[PDB]
Amino acid sequence: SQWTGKPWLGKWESIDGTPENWEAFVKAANIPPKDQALYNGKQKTLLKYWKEAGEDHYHVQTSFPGTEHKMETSFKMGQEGTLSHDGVDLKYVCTEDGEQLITKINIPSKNQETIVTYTATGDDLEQTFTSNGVTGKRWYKKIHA
Ligand SMILES: [Zn+2]
Ligand SMILES: [Zn+2]
Repeated sequence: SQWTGKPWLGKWESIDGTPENWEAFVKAANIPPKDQALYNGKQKTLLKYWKEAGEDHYHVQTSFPGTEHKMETSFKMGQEGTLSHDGVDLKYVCTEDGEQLITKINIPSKNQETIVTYTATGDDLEQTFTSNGVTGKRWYKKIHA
């Protein structure tokens, strides 16, 4: 059978600065100032994806060290999940295209969809996100912890 790589598995730290095309994305995707703040300034994002051997699901954890905006959940490929933040529901489905993780997101209350892709090779991860026709790109470095 096929050898498979999932290079997005691991822990990741956002590189210094704002995502590529951030200004345009903020405007088009109508990112509120409260959400903007988490990606502006010295604030880091930590992202962790993992799979334990004997389970049929993946785990994800995001944290913004210094703040209380954390997320921790599990998902199965192709199966819908729902998350909520400050009373706003987000529906998502994760899939794979070869080595790339794809997350399709819908926010019904805003009539807004986002697609996020995670493309990694070795110590580097590119997170591409598109919403309302505008694409931003954020880079992360692999970290041990
Ligand atoms: Zn588990
Ligand atoms: Zn929050």
